[PDB]
Amino acid sequence: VIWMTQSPPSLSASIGDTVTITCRASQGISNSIAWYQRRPGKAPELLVYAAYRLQSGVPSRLSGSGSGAEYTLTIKNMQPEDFATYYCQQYYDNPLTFGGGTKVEIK
Amino acid sequence: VQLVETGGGVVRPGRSLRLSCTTSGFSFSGSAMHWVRQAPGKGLEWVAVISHDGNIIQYHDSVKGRFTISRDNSKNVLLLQMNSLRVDDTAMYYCARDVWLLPATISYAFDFWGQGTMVT
Amino acid sequence: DANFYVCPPPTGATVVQFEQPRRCPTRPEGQNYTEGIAVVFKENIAPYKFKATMYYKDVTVSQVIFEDRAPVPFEEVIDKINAKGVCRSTAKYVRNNLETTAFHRDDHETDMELKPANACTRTSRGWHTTDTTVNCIVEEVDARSVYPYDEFVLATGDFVYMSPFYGYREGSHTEHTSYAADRFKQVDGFYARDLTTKARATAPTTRNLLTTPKFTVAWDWVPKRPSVCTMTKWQEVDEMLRSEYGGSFRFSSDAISTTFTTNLTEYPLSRVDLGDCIGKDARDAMDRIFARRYNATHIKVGQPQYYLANGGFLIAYQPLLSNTHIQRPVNDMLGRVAIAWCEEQNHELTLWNEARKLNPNAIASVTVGRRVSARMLGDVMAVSTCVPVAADNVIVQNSMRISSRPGACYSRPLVSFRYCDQGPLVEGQLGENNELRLTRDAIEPCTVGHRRYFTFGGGYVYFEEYAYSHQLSRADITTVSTFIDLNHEIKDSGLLDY
Amino acid sequence: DANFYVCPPPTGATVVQFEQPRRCPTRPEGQNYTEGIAVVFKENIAPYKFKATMYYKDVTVSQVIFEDRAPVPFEEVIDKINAKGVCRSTAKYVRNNLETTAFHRDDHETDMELKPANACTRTSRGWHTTDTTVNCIVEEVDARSVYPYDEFVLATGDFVYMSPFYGYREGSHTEHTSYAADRFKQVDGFYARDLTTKARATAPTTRNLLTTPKFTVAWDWVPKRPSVCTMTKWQEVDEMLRSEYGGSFRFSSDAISTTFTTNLTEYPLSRVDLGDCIGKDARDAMDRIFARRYNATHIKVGQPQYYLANGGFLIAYQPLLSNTHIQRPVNDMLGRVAIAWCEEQNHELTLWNEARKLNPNAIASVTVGRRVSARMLGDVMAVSTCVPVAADNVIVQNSMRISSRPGACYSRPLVSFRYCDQGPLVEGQLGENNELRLTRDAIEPCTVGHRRYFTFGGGYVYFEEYAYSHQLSRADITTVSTFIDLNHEIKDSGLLDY
Ligand SMILES: *[C@@H]1O[C@H](CO)[C@@H](O[C@@H]2O[C@H](CO)[C@@H](O[C@@H]3O[C@H](CO[C@H]4O[C@H](CO[C@H]5O[C@H](CO)[C@@H](O)[C@H](O)[C@@H]5O)[C@@H](O)[C@H](O)[C@@H]4O)[C@@H](O)[C@H](O)[C@@H]3O)[C@H](O)[C@H]2NC(C)=O)[C@H](O)[C@H]1NC(C)=O
Ligand SMILES: *[C@@H]1O[C@H](CO)[C@@H](O[C@@H]2O[C@H](CO)[C@@H](O)[C@H](O)[C@H]2NC(C)=O)[C@H](O)[C@H]1NC(C)=O
Ligand SMILES: *[C@@H]1O[C@H](CO)[C@@H](O[C@@H]2O[C@H](CO)[C@@H](O)[C@H](O)[C@H]2NC(C)=O)[C@H](O)[C@H]1NC(C)=O
Ligand SMILES: *[C@@H]1O[C@H](CO)[C@@H](O)[C@H](O)[C@H]1NC(C)=O
Ligand SMILES: *[C@@H]1O[C@H](CO)[C@@H](O)[C@H](O)[C@H]1NC(C)=O
Repeated sequence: VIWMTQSPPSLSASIGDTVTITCRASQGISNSIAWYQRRPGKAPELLVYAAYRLQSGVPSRLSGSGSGAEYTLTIKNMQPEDFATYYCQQYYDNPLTFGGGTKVEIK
Repeated sequence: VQLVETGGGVVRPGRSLRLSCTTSGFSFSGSAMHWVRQAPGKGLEWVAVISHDGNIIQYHDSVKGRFTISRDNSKNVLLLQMNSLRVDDTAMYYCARDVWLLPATISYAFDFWGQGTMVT
Repeated sequence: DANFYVCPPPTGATVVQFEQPRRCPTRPEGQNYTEGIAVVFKENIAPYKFKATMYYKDVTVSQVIFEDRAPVPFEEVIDKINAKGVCRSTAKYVRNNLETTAFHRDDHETDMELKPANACTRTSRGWHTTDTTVNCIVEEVDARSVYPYDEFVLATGDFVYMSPFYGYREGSHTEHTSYAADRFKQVDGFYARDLTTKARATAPTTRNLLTTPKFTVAWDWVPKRPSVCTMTKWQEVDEMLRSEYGGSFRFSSDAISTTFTTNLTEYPLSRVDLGDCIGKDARDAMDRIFARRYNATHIKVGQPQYYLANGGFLIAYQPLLSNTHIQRPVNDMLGRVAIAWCEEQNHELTLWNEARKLNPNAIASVTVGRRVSARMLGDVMAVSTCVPVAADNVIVQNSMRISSRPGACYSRPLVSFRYCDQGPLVEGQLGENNELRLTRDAIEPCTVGHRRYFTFGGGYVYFEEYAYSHQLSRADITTVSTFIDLNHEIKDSGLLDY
Repeated sequence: DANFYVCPPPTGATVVQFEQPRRCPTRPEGQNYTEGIAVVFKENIAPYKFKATMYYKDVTVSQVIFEDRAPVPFEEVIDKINAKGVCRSTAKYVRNNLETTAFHRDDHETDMELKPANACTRTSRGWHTTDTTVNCIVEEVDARSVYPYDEFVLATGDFVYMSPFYGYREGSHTEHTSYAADRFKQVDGFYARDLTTKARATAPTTRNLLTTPKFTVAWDWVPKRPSVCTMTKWQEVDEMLRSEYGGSFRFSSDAISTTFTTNLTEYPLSRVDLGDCIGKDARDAMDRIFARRYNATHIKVGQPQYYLANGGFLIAYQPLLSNTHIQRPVNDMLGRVAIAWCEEQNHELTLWNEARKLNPNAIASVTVGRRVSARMLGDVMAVSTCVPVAADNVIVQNSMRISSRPGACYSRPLVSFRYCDQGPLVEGQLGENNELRLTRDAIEPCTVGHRRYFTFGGGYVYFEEYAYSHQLSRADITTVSTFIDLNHEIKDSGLLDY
């Protein structure tokens, strides 16, 4: 089993700020990790695959990075829809495991 | 694209339960499928995976053997079964569709979900 | 080009076969494609080894007989050889369908001390007593065991139907044995006295003792040696395409590279976890190539896949996807050329078959990559490395015209040499390609008109009328081209007026 | 890899030769050029075939002789053998320079009914009477006739100096016959009774009947079978350049392709109209390639040209014209590689010549593409396909140590098998490469110190001191590469202290 941690569990911010989240795995996966976010009262939605690729609908201000066992996701600007939760998901070894997650809220 | 889960409900520990998830709005025959679990107020935790063809299956160590997964394209439904649920098994469940990259590959991830079904 | 060599007949300890025909991937692709990193594995088949020891005795009778080896009882090994380094004179053996006892030079019972039998350390040490008569011999021969580690064979070539891990000390492979328990013993606290100096070992050890009707053997014992990976990382390919056709996936790399074919089904070794080391090495190699060449070029998807491709190759594949013209024909030409090479080599394999029957020495040596001895033991070839000797310790006899048999004398030069510079000299015959035969048997009805050459060191040795004349350097003889590059001088007429 | 095989000696019905040295186009072009579509042809040489039937009788004497075949009269073939299904007992033959008559087991004249002689249908049916003595035999052997259809030969290998179209019923090729008219008869209205069930044919036919001094033959006759084209469409090339140099036009395609050379003169076969089918097939080929690739790219000019190229090839060229850079060096390099291959293969042909004289079985099989029997009948090789047998119907004898000749026993294992599962079993010897010899003759002065292996099915069969021990899978023996790819493990020393 491969474990990971995400911090802080929750944070307070406002529109127009800059924040970054990090997911630290227990082993050197080197590239196999995805990210997800979920709106309250709605099913989650995906963010990044392999720590670099994006998808449709996600704004251009979303981008991930990392290597080895240290991975991060960067959000260049805050918007009203950013006040939600985020998570990291590894797929390097089975079984699949999720990270501690994080939360965002208005100050 | 949307998925619908059914078969949940409040059940005491020490018995079996059967549940399934129907699929629509996409090529279910040409895409793999996932199953995820989420305890009340806790994080997400994977359950199983079934390929588009169904010849390869993987499970979580906490649910290996105790749970089973099966699919059927003729009725675009994903069927699951298990036995003797415990108190810790109380959690929210969903059927997730794998990220589509290539027909001959399984991303071991997911991009679409369903409404979900609760079991306690 | 090379020094002299002496090649004794192989004992059959190691047997080799041909690679057999290989299936060529006739079609040079052209259908749908997919990309991904690849690394191929294959049967490790590493055989276990242990420098065991052999103990036996020679028996003979002074009748103007029926000599054969005899084993050494366990009590004699641990008492006379292990303590005093001596052997018993009396030994029983069947003589004309009935048991009979021998003696040391028809004398009374005596203890004969063991001494080295090589005369100079050119191979394993080995020991003996004397150069009715009885002789006790001990040798530290080498051994090999097949991959399952269920059976082993010694340098003498006699198979031992018993696993090297056999032992009642702890839980081991003690169930594999075809011999009776009376033929085996495990000596604990063995101090392994050496016959070279009789100085005893450094610490006690548990030594297994077994003895077949032909001899006695022994070697240090351990519970088990399971530290071995089933497969071995053969090659790491940077780019390998995954094509689909004919109901069997095709994994091809650069045009001249070898293409693999599988059943399309994922092998269960990785998911079963029995190939944990294989996955670890494969995963490391996969991440190594990705970070080395495709951080920003492609994106890894899924997890590595495993397949038991044709020919036994276990291919580990990892699909990739791109983040984003004169090579088209030439690739088809090179691919067709590669297939022609595979088909041509497949035909050449047949020629190699009769070549080995005609001359196993040269053929077996070039195939393995070094001067090696070999002889065909039926449809399977035997192999054993040769011992080298310097040129200074070799000298050709003045003439092969053996006077003992007028009109029929040796055809090749007779040679005298010594294994070691300070060791004793020996006599033999000069074979082909600087091969020093240990025996002289090339008789031929020698007749007038003889004039020949023979390979000797870097140059040649001339002969005429069966008598040495002088040496001749390599450049003293005209050379011809027995080849054809990717891109002559011969003359003179015969003497018709003889 | 394959099942067992039994290869009887070839009867010489079909003979084969080498391709002989081929002229390599040493020059890799580079001079003036011209474009056009091309399609090559060659001699069709399709030989006529007909499942004829041979009738003969064996004659012997009980002297503690001079046995040989004997023919069957026409009246007896149609009446006793065909209508009644029996054969006469008396038969005349020369005995020590004088005629003599035989009898059925020195008995009176009697009619013996015919029965199958194969014991299980593995080849042609065949029939016989008994397994002085006289035996009547009938065989529905196969036949072949050269391209001119002037002479034919049967499976037995005896040439028949008379064409299959011989016949006086209508205007046919009746002028070709070296035998006297007394040796031939054309039975009209023959309604062909069969010996298997005597159910008789469906409609009457005309059957030719000829008999050489050794036997009698027959087969259904037809006036003529001239429906055959003198040439066969060998290959269809999409692009082929037409270069001019050395007073002989050169027709070349892609670098690795084979280049042709002609006399620059149009051959008269097409314009004479005798090659109407050749032109039709060729014209269809040019149109197919044009519409497939050059409707708007090039433009046709003139009509297809025909030329007799070197090596016997016939090329039909259709010049074209265009309606409107890294390939330059690689093309020259690839072309030179192709010429090196042609020259290298030319040298290899000499090696194959010596290989066939050394081992015709394996060489003849790999060259033709399947397990086939063969023996060198001088400078020409004979060929005949082999019969297969499943592994279940084969078993190796327990030991080859024939007690009848101590010290000189069989070198290879003695094998027993049955052609058909329900048929009787036979005894023989196990040859090389799963070849089941029908005879046991591999005697060798067997001596102490013997340990060999032999190919058996997919694995090997072990032997020591001339006694079966056990089987061994393919992976039980270490493998070594015998061919170099486009891109080792050997060890152990001998027992010097023997
Ligand atoms: C030969 O080789 C090709 C290429 O490898 C094989 O695959 C075909 O590739 C073409 C070209 O890309 C495919 O055509 C495209 O297919 C798409 C079908 O959509 C599927 O996914 C949809 C949802 O997933 C998308 O959206 C989410 C986000 O919303 C993303 O995360 C995903 O990654 C996806 O983008 C579903 O709604 C839909 O029902 C499908 O499941 C689509 O994007 C395009 O419109 C386009 O048509 C083609 O589909 C591939 N073929 C197959 C059978 O899948 C090809 O199969 C190979 N041939 C053989 C014989 O094997
Ligand atoms: C790949 O397919 C081949 C097809 O021949 C499989 O061959 C099997 O061979 C065994 C030998 O004992 C037979 O019992 C099976 O019936 C064969 N199977 C089939 C489907 O014919 C081979 O095993 C396959 N390999 C893998 C790795 O799946
Ligand atoms: C191509 O030219 C060659 C040149 O040798 C021709 O060879 C002829 O061979 C026959 C053999 O009997 C001789 O009688 C002729 O005299 C040769 N001709 C010449 C001109 O030397 C060969 O026949 C020619 N082929 C074609 C198809 O025209
Ligand atoms: C890989 O490339 C991305 C851009 O696509 C870059 O930001 C990142 O640093 C690279 N990663 C590594 C591990 O070199
Ligand atoms: C060939 O090409 C021409 C244009 O050059 C086009 O008009 C014509 O239809 C084509 N002919 C055929 C038979 O396809």
